Amino acid sequence: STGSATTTPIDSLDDAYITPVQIGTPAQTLNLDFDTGSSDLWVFSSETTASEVDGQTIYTPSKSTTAKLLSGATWSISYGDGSSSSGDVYTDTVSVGGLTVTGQAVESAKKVSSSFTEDSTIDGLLGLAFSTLNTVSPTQQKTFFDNAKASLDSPVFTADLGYHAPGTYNFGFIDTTAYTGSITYTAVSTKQGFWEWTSTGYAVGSGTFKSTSIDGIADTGTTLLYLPATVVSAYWAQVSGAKSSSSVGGYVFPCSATLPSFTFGVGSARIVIPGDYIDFGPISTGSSSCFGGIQSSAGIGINIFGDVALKAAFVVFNGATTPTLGFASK
Repeated sequence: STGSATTTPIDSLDDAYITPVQIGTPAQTLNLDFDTGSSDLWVFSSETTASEVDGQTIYTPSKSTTAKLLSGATWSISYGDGSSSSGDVYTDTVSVGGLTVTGQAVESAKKVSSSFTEDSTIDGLLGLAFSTLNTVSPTQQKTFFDNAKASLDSPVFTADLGYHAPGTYNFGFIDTTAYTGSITYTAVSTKQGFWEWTSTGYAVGSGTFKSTSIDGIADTGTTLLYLPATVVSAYWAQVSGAKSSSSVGGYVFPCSATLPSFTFGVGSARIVIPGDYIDFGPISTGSSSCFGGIQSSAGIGINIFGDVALKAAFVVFNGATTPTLGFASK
């Protein structure tokens, strides 16, 4: 089997992407944030504290003939940005782009943090990291991909995120029309539960390539590119007037600037992030100070190849017995 679904930016900055997901019988379609950095499929629901729901579409398990309470199971998650959610668990039928999993754990939120409430466009998350990170207790549950894997034509999914435009998540096949040149594959460590890999270096603009190992995670659920302070300083030093602002929470730059590109290495191959991808716009409405899309990972504890990086590539998440990651230009 295969599936193919379009993923759409939630706003003009590509702060996140939403993908429609069918849950239950009859189908209830919710727009979920596909997140290769976590492993829970959780939704706003009829159980979510009313004051914490503000415009989201909810899953109502009592209206699904295939929903079953997973008795005794609870979940609770906290994300790198400080947001969180928790609740109980149902199993139900879940379909993405024509690919159907029966008995998928659907984690129903009883509580969500303010960041989730305030984002009307995201109805929940669909985790695509390794199932070892799933938070359900006392019986850990599998991700949608892990459940689908054995049925797929090939045990893979791909992320093809757009810049200020829709893109695609495919399951079970590689669309050879969706990228240019060849796909370069690179080793993955699953030791921390992430799609963790080592980039071979970077360049800033038309500058020379610096060969250096950068361990990090491919994370569709993180907006920005978070790299070591040395790398980030080298990038922003090429932008007149750019500075790290403790008050704002990262590097800012004059909105009048033209940003250089940023290149990262995948083995001997190179992925080029155009400068415009690194512009996240005014820090506040009407400001001439703009927020940068490349930020320091210092104090995160891990480097994160988030959407800024991934949307410059066609990315293969290869879930074979020994997982790997593939990157192609597009």
